[PDB]
Amino acid sequence: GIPADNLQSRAKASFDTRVAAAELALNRGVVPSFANGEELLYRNPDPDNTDPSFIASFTKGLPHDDNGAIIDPDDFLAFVRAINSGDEKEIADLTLGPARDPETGLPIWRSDLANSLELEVRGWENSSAGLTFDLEGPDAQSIAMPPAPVLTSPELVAEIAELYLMALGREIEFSEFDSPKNAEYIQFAIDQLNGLEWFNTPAKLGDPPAEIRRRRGEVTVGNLFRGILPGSEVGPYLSQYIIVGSKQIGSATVGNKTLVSPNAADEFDGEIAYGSITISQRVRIATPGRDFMTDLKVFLDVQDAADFRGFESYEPGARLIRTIRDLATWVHFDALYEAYLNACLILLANGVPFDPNLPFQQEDKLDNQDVFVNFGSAHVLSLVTEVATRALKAVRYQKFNIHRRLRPEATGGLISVNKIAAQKGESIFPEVDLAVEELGDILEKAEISNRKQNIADGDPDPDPSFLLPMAFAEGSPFHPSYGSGHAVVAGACVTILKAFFDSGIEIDQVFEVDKDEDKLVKSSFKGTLTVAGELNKLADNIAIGRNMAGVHYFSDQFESLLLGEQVAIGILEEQSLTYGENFFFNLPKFDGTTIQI
Amino acid sequence: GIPADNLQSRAKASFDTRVAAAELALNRGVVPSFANGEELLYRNPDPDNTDPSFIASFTKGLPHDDNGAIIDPDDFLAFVRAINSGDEKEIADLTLGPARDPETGLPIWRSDLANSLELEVRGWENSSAGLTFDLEGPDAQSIAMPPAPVLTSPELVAEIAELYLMALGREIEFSEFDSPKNAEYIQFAIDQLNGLEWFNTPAKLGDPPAEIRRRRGEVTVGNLFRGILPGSEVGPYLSQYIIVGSKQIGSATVGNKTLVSPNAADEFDGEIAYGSITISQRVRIATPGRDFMTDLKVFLDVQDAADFRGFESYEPGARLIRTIRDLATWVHFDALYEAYLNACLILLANGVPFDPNLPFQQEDKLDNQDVFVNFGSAHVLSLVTEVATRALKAVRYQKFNIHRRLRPEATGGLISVNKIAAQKGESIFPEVDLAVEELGDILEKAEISNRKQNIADGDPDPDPSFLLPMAFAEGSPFHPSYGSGHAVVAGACVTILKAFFDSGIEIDQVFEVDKDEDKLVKSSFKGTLTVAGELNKLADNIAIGRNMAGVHYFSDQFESLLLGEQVAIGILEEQSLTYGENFFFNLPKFDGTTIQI
Amino acid sequence: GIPADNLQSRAKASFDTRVAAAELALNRGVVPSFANGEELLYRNPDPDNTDPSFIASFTKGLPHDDNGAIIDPDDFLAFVRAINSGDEKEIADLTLGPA
Amino acid sequence: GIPADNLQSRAKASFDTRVAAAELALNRGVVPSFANGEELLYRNPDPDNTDPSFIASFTKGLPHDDNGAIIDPDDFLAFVRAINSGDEKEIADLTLGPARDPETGLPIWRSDLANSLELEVRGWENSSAGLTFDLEGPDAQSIAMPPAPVLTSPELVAEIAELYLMALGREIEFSEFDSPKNAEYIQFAIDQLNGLEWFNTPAKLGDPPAEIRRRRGEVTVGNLFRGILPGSEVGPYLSQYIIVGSKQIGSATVGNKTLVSPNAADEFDGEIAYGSITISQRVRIATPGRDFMTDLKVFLDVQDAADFRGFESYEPGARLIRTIRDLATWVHFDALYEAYLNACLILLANGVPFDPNLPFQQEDKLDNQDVFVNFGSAHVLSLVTEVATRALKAVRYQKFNIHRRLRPEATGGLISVNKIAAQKGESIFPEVDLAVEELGDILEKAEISNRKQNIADGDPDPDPSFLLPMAFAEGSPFHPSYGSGHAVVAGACVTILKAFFDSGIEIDQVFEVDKDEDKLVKSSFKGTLTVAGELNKLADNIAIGRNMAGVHYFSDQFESLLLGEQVAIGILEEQSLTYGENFFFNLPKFDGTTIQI
Amino acid sequence: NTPAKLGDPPAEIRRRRGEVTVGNLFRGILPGSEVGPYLSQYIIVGSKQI
Ligand SMILES: [Ca+2]
Ligand SMILES: [Ca+2]
Ligand SMILES: [Ca+2]
Repeated sequence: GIPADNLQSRAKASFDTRVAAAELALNRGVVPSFANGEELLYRNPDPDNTDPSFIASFTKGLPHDDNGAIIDPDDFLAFVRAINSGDEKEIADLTLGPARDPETGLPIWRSDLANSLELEVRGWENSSAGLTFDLEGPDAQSIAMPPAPVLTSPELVAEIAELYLMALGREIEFSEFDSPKNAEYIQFAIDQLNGLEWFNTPAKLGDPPAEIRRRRGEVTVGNLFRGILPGSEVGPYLSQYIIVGSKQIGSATVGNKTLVSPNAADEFDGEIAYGSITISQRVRIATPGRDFMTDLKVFLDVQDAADFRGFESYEPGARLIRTIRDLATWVHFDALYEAYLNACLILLANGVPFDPNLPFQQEDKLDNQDVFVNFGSAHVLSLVTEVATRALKAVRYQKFNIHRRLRPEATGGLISVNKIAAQKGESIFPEVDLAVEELGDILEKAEISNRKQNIADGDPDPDPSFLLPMAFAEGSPFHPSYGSGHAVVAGACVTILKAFFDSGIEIDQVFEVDKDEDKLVKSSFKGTLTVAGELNKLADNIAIGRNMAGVHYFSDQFESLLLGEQVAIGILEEQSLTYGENFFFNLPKFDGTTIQI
Repeated sequence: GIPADNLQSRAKASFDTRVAAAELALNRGVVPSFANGEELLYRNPDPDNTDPSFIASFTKGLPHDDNGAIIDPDDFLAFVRAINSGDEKEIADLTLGPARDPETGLPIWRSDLANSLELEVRGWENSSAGLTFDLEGPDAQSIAMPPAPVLTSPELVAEIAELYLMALGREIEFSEFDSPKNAEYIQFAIDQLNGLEWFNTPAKLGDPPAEIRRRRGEVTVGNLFRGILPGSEVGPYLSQYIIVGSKQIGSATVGNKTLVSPNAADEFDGEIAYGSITISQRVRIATPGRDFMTDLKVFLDVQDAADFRGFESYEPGARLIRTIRDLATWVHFDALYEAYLNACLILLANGVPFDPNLPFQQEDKLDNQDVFVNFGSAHVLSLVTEVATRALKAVRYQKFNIHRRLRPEATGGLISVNKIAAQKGESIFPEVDLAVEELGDILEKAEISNRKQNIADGDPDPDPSFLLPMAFAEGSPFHPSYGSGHAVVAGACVTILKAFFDSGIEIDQVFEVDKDEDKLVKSSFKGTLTVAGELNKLADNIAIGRNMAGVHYFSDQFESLLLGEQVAIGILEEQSLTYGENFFFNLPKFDGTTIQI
Repeated sequence: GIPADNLQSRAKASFDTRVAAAELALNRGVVPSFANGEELLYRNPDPDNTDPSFIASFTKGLPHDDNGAIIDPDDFLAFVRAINSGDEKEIADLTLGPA
Repeated sequence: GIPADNLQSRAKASFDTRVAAAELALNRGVVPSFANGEELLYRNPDPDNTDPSFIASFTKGLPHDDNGAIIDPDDFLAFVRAINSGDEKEIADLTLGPARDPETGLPIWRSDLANSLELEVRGWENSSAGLTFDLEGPDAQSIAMPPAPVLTSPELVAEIAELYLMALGREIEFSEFDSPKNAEYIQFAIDQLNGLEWFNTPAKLGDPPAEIRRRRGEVTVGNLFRGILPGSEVGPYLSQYIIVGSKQIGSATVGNKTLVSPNAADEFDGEIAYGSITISQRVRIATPGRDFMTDLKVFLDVQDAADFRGFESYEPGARLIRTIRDLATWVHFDALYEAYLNACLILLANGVPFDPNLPFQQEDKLDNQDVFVNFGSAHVLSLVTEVATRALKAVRYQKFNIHRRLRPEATGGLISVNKIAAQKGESIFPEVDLAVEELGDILEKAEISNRKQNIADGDPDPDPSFLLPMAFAEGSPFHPSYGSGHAVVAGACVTILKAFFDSGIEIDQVFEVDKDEDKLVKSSFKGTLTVAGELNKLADNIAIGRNMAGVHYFSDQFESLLLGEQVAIGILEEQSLTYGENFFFNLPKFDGTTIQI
Repeated sequence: NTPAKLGDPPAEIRRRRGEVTVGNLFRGILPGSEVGPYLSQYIIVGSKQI
């Protein structure tokens, strides 16, 4: 007899398809995640005490002493138990914030400001989201981020140095990095970083492969404060997709006839056509020069959960992203996949072709088929948004269940406490001794900046402070530093867009923001940019934006980008079981190779 | 020994969770889909001929004769085979468009206009997406829409009468429905519809339950051109969520202190806060009074695949939705889940509470937990968008594989050809004899209106034409009438939003578009509106927008909203297997009852 | 009692040996294959054109212009589809050779 | 819903394909093999003894007495146990060869020759290879060869008669069978065989179907010493594929142009093009007239395992196969599938088309596809060689585990001992009484031939000897007679080639070896030969070659050919599960019917 | 004329060649290929005979 397949009922075929995808996901196997050893390494310095100090772990919200170390180690140990269980009552049983006033019920803060506002505590943000399963993609716990840099490492000295330089450069305009007015500060930044071992010496044979891949070399004006994804170091700083508008309704080609929209100029003035309405690319403007958490007492109340959310002030109006601070503001409130949805919308309105290895992409006289639900605009619009929560579950597992890395504000608090005490002949937080010894010039600049901030805040004669100035009043979100929610969603989302569109398409005209007015001008850049490169640049924009705000380190961002790429690849592989058609997605990965799915 | 369950590895628990959800979906069972019987009922009227005419079936793209009937029945029978097969080569072998010129290779059209433009053909949009499986939700084929109205039915005469009245009323302003200057037309519309059996007589015991559910009664100024979802018929015609902006960045409560955004007024000028940038509610303005496909030759060219997409003219600028035509323009280009994502963003910025039966919703002093990834803003933002393509797969199965119902333009074609022939004492398309007999007054107004259009278009002395005027140059999309892509996505998306938010929350101040100016005014409505009621209204606004453009009937829209609700409910049920927490979604259904999931 | 294994018929032992070897091969797992990225990197140099050139890809057999670049990108895209499908009729529908 | 298949991962599909082939092989079921009863039938003739004699079983290597019967029956019974177990130690524990000298450790032989050479013992050659499984094809034990002829049967009298006639005809030239010089011997052979019941009387109703199929009728010059596969009895004795060379490099057709190789004449001088080098068809030349094991003492040392391998002498040079002895030499050293690989190579070089029911066999302008890996030269070259070890495992099971039939040399030893003793008024080996009684004329010829051989060997006055003269010094290989390794590989290999090529192609020019020179001449044969017939002839050449050497009987060969055919058919059926293409192999079987696989 | 750099793909490091000489000109890198004569004994010698 002649060998055959057999049919079954549609219901059974749907069931078997879903089981086959689960089985594909299972057969990938799993890998363990490894932490850096700090959690139990560092100890309480008190004689007659057998406790870890937990100073290099995320403890925001747990009650801290006057130096920013936690008071009761059981408070952190209980927090870890609650993270791994997820039980609601166990979370409600934890200790949050400082001691309370018997009569009002209010938390007693250290600062005059927090007390005058009568601030309450804010809580941890999905501390057990790493336990949730999902109907599609790699399980949250099946994949890994490598060990975070340690406080004593050359890597961390370079990372925190970079963040202080960003904080002090917040009022610099992107289009003015090369201007004589900025020459003194910019060159100080470049010289300071090139003075650090991480940047001035290469990796050694036998170093961890992950460290080798993320290590950076010579700092230039062309790479200052940039990422390392391919495309990011080429051309102007900001991706086209965060400043330009799009083609508008009424511009169209109908047979041999060209129609021009009456609103065509909106394209070059920051308006994305959004169906039949618009999106404006102009960001709200945070008070220039105003930074937060530069006073130790305010800083400590924040570390004890004082809810400063919403305390910022703003100038009237809006403007295309202009300064380093404006990018921090952009990533303060963005709605999840916002940046990538907006890039997707620009790409559709401008008629950039989809990946040519999908079906039905030919002229319709040839294939008799147009695209929408599958292989078209609706398909890409669902996929770019859907991968986001899957990427987030994975990064929550790393954040809370594995690494619990302290945010940069807390590293600056150790540095400041360490430096102040050393000046009076004492040692506190010897773990950051290298940073204090090496970053002398930068910290003196921070000290001067912070004195000015504390005076404007109402303190005529402030204690010296070497704290890292924050763009936001509340500083970091209420969850650990490693990895990043913003950068994981960025990795996932741009992976989808590179794969779905013909990502090799070249950009025709390159723009940047004008030096003198709030408008777009033609860039003088002479090379060629591609859609894929500008998508990568966009991912690196949103991710470094968090760093410029003072809430992530370089390593958090890069390693999260790679994690999100893995989640998105996995979802595409599982979904491929559901189509009858003959096709694949061509994906140029962050490492410069291509996978066909 | 004491009864127990046991642990297994994380990877196996994930696999088992996915199979369990596939099993829950399989255990729902499946139901068949029944068509109305027209496809093989209507016959070619020539004697010595043995073919179905297919005149009540979607045939856009197949070659038509001078009356709008397909020339070769095998062209349709082959289209049906390719739909059920999905094979790309079988699709490319279909006949699309008219005869081509041997030397240029271009289609030869009937109209001077299509030939001067040298138009090519456009093709069917995912004619086999109904075969596609999905990793979550009900399979596309497991659910059904009921049989569509037939051409000889009171329901159909009512439906097509309404669409003409919408087309002739496209320049009527919403804020002026009840106003003296529109009294004559508005009362003509109301009297005409109340003169039809479907509206002036109730259903009879023994009629299909789906007919009883969707039949409408007495037409009034308060229900004219509205939907029937609970909430749609109270208060102003347009949902608050398609005309109002939102609270802006800088308005906040920080402890005992209230801060005010410098841009607070943007809320009442239709700017939605979109992260740190904005969306504007102002729509593009299509040239008032210009309709399309009012000439028989141009109409036939469109039925033969002539690609007129992009041919509309616009005025400068943008305005809040003012006329019926403006709603048509809104739904011509909207990106998928656009209306519902924008409502979601307004609800988030204004701080409307999440469903209180979710976890972690209490003040953090009580529960020690805030929300984002699960049960917060990122969760709802991903959920509202991801349901869209699963709903689109199900409606594609109903569109192409089951019902293949002709679009309203094609019904209009049959009415026009029948009336013109009857004046010469000839009978063509007797199937629409009843609409032709009962809609005399409406059809005389259409003929005058069509003459004025054909004169504008450059015809010095137009033949008489009773065609349904189209808001769009290309008419309907390239896929069947029943059901609707817009309405199915609306049903699914508003289902997610009502379940995730505390949808019982009452709206504070109710707005409307001003009679004199491009701005909002406070409405005189006294009564209370709820979030759930305004979300339903929003779904009805987008769905009836399609009707006002001339591209769907009433029954397409209502039956599609029911189907999209089913899809969203199923996705929520299967996903509930993925969480450790104790919680549910409370969802007020379209039928007035509540399911807890 | 003393632990033991047991005999079965020769035919079943042969069947089981073959499945066991299939299982050993399945339990090795699989790895993906990564290409160098050229195929969609290099573009047609004409302005107002939106195609990959495919110049670094094997195109022997598809029609070439006077410089050795393929004339019609759809000829290559169809070749790639037929490769992944294997269907004999799809292969016979490709364009092979000049006019 | 519409009935469907579903996809799974490539890995699972490969696994399921391999399991499905195993299941196909299992569902064939199995059959038992039946032996002829001799093993326990014949008894020791000693009074006061209850032992089988095992005289009709293979016992080569076990110590024999002066009449060639085994000394200790436990030695054979242990050998049988070792065969069915395969355990290495159990095999090492067996008794091999005669008694040994306490000082040197050397075996003490009967003959002066074996002692002067200091010969050691040789061992059994894979006595348990019938226990090994395989990843593809029918299991070794699932199939059967029927009972071997018994010593008392008319069949065996005819078989051993034939072998003595071959041995005495070793210096006859194939091209001279019909010559007056050879008339006396050739006619003696034909008359002697036609005098035997097997050949002169047909089978009877009720005889075993296997016997009916292999029974031979009237002996003629045209069928003398030939096989019975279809094609073998037509045209010259030797297959074209064992004498002709092939088309050579540089002979080619390029469009409308014919190129001629400078080496074109090599074709007709026995050179097969072997890639870019050559194979010569000229065989080494064994000393004409020199035969072995014609002295009882030498014969007995061989039966006791005396390793005479490599003792032959040769004339210098090489020549196309010329005499019956040259064919014996050919099959003394051939490398497994050698003959069939060489035929395959001739067929490829000469451009014989593949089976037209495979894919892609049309002109490339029609199918856009050439062949190599699948359905081409590489495919056939792997398949023709791969089936050989699978065929061998099956024949080892029959040889060792089932039948243990004695080789022809041992039958001649019984005949000689029987005849010598009868002349002195005694009875030994009454089992061969019929052979001795009937073969009088042939044995007297053997006696004269053997006297001459023993004189040339250095014995001036030799004892009379009626032994069967051997072509090889060692006689048979160290494994039983039924079936044959050579003939099973032949059956398997030519089955592959008939199926893979268009086996109905007719041969254009027929050649044979020249009567007077070492060269090829055109045959005067007037009919038509096909590729399939000449492939069958080749199988029968190699198989009868073993008989001409003195090491197999007719029945061994034919029944092994049928066994190999079954193994090759089974492998093709299991492999057919692995292809996506639509095709089959057309196979003309040995029985004259065709199977499509 | 230059070695691989730390961080290059491992497959590149494995296959990169160094200084070209008369002894390695046009040869492979499998162990054994770069010692003795260019052609393998097995493509030029015959064998022991019958
Ligand atoms: Ca197309
Ligand atoms: Ca809470
Ligand atoms: Ca071919």
